[PDB]
Amino acid sequence: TNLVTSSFNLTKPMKSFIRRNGLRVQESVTDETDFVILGSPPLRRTHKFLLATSLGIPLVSSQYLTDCIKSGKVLDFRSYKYKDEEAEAKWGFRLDDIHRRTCFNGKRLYITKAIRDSMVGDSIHGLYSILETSGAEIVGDIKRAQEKDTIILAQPDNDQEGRNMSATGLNVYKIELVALSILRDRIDFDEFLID
Amino acid sequence: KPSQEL
Repeated sequence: TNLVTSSFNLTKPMKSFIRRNGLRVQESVTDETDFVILGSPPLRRTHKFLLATSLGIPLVSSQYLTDCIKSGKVLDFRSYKYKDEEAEAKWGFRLDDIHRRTCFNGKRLYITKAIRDSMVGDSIHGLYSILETSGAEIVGDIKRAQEKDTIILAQPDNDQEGRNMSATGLNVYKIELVALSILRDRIDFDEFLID
Repeated sequence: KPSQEL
């Protein structure tokens, strides 16, 4: 059984239990991941969380591992499904909606230069990773993006490519489209339209 | 360093 941790630091005893009970920690979420252990609420909307959600992988409370240790056995992770009603109301989604997302399957997306430059580090890496794992293709250049079959993600202000596309008649959208769409398994385009 | 949120 394969697991990933997000916003949670594993202790040495936890790693010992894992080593001995035929569990394995992974560096990244993949289609072979069985569940993701999340740090205590409030839920943090990390790359790993969004990948797990996109791929239909259950989210599990950290308490699971401690309780496993206390019982000596691998408990059922299902007793420990992650719960956070506040996040559910805040972002408008269900944690019990555990299934592979299809909303980005076959979609073409373009992320403006402003976004690519202005998210140095993990943020944009998680963006590209989530999109391609979710079945989307990133178009090769802004010219190809200037088509109605492409979702253009831009910054609402201070985005020259964004404004230039708007001035063609093309709609451009805020980056949040990606995360919330994954959470909802639906793209609510109007919510994220920049104008 | 902390896992970034999107």
